[PDB]
Amino acid sequence: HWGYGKHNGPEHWHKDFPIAKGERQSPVDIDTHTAKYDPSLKPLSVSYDQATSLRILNNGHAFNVEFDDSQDKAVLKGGPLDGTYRLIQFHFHWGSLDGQGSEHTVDKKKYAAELHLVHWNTKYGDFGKAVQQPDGLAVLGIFLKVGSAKPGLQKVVDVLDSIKTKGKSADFTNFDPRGLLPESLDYWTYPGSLTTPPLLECVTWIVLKEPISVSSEQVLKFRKLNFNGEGEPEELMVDNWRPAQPLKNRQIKASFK
Amino acid sequence: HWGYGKHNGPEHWHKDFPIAKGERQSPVDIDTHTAKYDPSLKPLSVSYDQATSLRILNNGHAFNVEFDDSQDKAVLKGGPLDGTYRLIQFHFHWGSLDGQGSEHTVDKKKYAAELHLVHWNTKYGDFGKAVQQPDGLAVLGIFLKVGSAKPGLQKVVDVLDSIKTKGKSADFTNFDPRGLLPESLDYWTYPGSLTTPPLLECVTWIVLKEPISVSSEQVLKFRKLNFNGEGEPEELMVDNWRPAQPLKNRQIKASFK
Ligand SMILES: *C(=O)c1ccc(S(N)(=O)=O)cc1
Ligand SMILES: *C(=O)c1ccc(S(N)(=O)=O)cc1
Ligand SMILES: [Zn+2]
Ligand SMILES: [Zn+2]
Ligand SMILES: [Zn+2]
Ligand SMILES: [Zn+2]
Ligand SMILES: [Zn+2]
Ligand SMILES: [Zn+2]
Ligand SMILES: [Zn+2]
Ligand SMILES: [Zn+2]
Ligand SMILES: [Zn+2]
Ligand SMILES: [Zn+2]
Ligand SMILES: [Zn+2]
Ligand SMILES: [Zn+2]
Ligand SMILES: [Zn+2]
Ligand SMILES: [Zn+2]
Ligand SMILES: [Zn+2]
Repeated sequence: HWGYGKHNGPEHWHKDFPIAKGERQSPVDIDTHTAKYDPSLKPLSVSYDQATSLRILNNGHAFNVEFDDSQDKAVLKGGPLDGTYRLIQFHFHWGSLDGQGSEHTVDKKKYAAELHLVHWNTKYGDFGKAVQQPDGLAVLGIFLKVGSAKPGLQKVVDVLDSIKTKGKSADFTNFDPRGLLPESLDYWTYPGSLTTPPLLECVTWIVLKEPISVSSEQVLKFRKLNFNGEGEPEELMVDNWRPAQPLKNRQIKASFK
Repeated sequence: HWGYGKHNGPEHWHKDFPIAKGERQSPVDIDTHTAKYDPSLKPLSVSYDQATSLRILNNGHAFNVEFDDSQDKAVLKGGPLDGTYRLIQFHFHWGSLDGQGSEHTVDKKKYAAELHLVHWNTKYGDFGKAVQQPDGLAVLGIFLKVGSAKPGLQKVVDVLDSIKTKGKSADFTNFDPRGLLPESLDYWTYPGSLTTPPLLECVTWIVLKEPISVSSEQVLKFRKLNFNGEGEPEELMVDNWRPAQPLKNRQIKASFK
């Protein structure tokens, strides 16, 4: 099974998931010299007021907060997107140290972590069908840096002891994903992939300019999760990020000047 | 994710897995009026003397006992097979009640459960390559009925509380799969598929005429496993069987009169 170790990590994924060497792999470095303002980009519309969180789970790679996606209760519209994209889950990638953790980079700067809000195009009926289409998914990416506590993160951090090991979950209701947003929704966009196997080239990436602050205490809780199952030797869940992949022919567009 | 429930069960698999309606799907009903004796069928050769069991796991569908398959320590030869097929794992399918559980049926009779010993053709180098070939796999199917205890099953039943939930596994060494066999190796054979997604049409089915007896105590322990993971509400692992699929143009051959 794939992971982030010496023998099963990003360098090895291509052996089991051939698309790992595809033409539209994520993440990428965002060079602010070439990622030019596009005045044709319509404003981004985030509609999270009625978001219904269901569960949180350790899947052995990250932790996922899952949402009720049977209705348009939490949707992304506008920006680069045609149609309605329903929030299915969010998760983070983070480092062993503050100087690393983000998948995307900005002028090669790595952040402490990266938040991925995962949405699928309602045009396709379910998530499984959406991942087979270039316009199937929209992932909202938000950078994390270490400073002040993020109050909206506290409810997540406070349940992580209940899902320390792989295959554990917990009921996780009334979580407001608006409390994880920065002030600006100014963004970069480019066509890309899932950053974990199966690495499918189905994602419109929307990466926010403005990082959120989390406390070193909040990021320390992330680093105390385990990759391993209960009863196995401890492997700390850290450095669960894929490095920058070749931009190849793609255009990164900025929503801002 | 696929399963055995109202919305994700065998009736619905075709929506996600088009091969579910393929030309060689398993299981099938074995009608003893049309499944005729074939005098050309060689005796079956089961060579399990050096079988090396490694681990047992709850994968959320059944429980698998895994074998060291790096050598010809546990192989199926003869009968309808060209070449050597290495034992990789066995698992069962079973019901909520004694009147159902088997995948294959004989003259429409369902048994309480069915054991699948899974082997792959050494011609193809590994299991992953073997599942892509029509002659890649050989599954030995054995029917379970409720009567006397199967002594050879007790070591399996005794470890099931330790793998109650999905993802759980345990060391499971020195298990002798010969202790799960009936006295007669008389069999039916036909070309078919995996009975679970991905339902690949890669299997020579060898189904034994003679069922084994298990105790009602032994089958009760099967019914106490969980489909769910740790932290989810209990869903009993019962009725993890696919019903009879259309025979279409296939010939079922009997090794016996
Ligand atoms: C699977 O549902 C999946 C895999 C990767 C990602 S990412 N890291 O590209 O946001 C999302 C979902
Ligand atoms: C997977 O390796 C797999 C799936 C199904 C079966 S079955 N039920 O056809 O014996 C065996 C192996
Ligand atoms: Zn290579
Ligand atoms: Zn590999
Ligand atoms: Zn530059
Ligand atoms: Zn709102
Ligand atoms: Zn995984
Ligand atoms: Zn859903
Ligand atoms: Zn991600
Ligand atoms: Zn702005
Ligand atoms: Zn536990
Ligand atoms: Zn249908
Ligand atoms: Zn489906
Ligand atoms: Zn589907
Ligand atoms: Zn008949
Ligand atoms: Zn599964
Ligand atoms: Zn089976």
